Amino acid sequence: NFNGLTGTGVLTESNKKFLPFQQFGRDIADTTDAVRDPQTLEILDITPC
Amino acid sequence: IGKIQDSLSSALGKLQDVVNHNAQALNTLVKQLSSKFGAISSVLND
Amino acid sequence: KFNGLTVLPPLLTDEMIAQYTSALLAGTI
Ligand SMILES: *[C@@H]1O[C@H](CO)[C@@H](O[C@@H]2O[C@H](CO)[C@@H](O)[C@H](O)[C@H]2NC(C)=O)[C@H](O)[C@H]1NC(C)=O
Repeated sequence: NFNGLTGTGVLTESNKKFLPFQQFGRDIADTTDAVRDPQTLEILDITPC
Repeated sequence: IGKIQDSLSSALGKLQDVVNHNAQALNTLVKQLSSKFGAISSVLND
Repeated sequence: KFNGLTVLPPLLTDEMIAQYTSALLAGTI
């Protein structure tokens, strides 16, 4: 759970670059696939188990 | 035979349509997971 | 990729299909 974003999956270092106001990203078909850690400000991918 | 390459490079619509049509149906299936269908919400955590 | 949706690979690889077509081509010529 990332400040409201509830989900399940494996967290890994990403290679995306958000804009300096965006918290999380979605893929095509509108499903969350990356988030930013509120504390460390790093982008992490979310892959299904 | 040397002209075939021009006719194809400038054609594979029958193969592209079947791949694209199936992908559009699969994406349409996923887009149904964000509808209420006559409920208070679409999210089980609510 | 997602929730409960998967894609199964074909039994025949693209290399195996090329082998079938080269055998037909070598036979007829
Ligand atoms: C939230 O608080 C933590 C500390 O609890 C902050 O962590 C600091 O981060 C900076 C780099 O941005 C480091 O140089 C400090 O050493 C960190 N402090 C500690 C105690 O580890 C964090 O930056 C804060 N987040 C925000 C957005 O302000």
